[PDB]
Amino acid sequence: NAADRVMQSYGRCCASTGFFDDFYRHFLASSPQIRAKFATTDMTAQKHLLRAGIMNLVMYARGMSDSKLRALGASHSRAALDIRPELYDLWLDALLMAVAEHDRDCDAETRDAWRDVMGRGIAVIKSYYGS
Ligand code: HEM
Repeated sequence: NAADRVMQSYGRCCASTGFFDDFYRHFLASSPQIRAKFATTDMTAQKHLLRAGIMNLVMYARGMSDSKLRALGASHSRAALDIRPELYDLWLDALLMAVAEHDRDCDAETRDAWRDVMGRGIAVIKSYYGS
């Protein structure tokens, strides 16, 4: 199951120091738009939020209610944080790089499972941007 593959990988990632540090380093480096959005964010706190957020995307992919993803859609929409849909591709690229760096068993199957599993929830979030 793709969600199972992602859960196994994410366990190894969270067990590896520097995973979330590296994610944000890659994500911030990817565009000045990302740096501008996070310029007055407590990045230590944000890493905890992201850890839980990725868990929410996995729970959705395992069959939980779209309620939490709808809420993320609202919070990241144009009317709130205002996160343009194009920025999620940069988020996913940064995640995949961090996974490759921190999951010792990462292979093509792992990477495709991450893209598939995260992509489902990302689609929901993006769909609310202009709502
Ligand atoms: C699927 C991908 C994403 C997940 C799982 C995620 C998760 C979260 C969570 C849980 C929060 C805190 C609660 C909330 O507002 O919902 C948050 C806040 C925030 N997110 Fe995201 N997010 C994602 C994508 C993005 C992207 C692509 C950006 C682009 C820059 C972004 C920018 C922000 C900003 C600027 C905040 C507020 C930071 C602050 O000022 O303290 N997020 N995100």
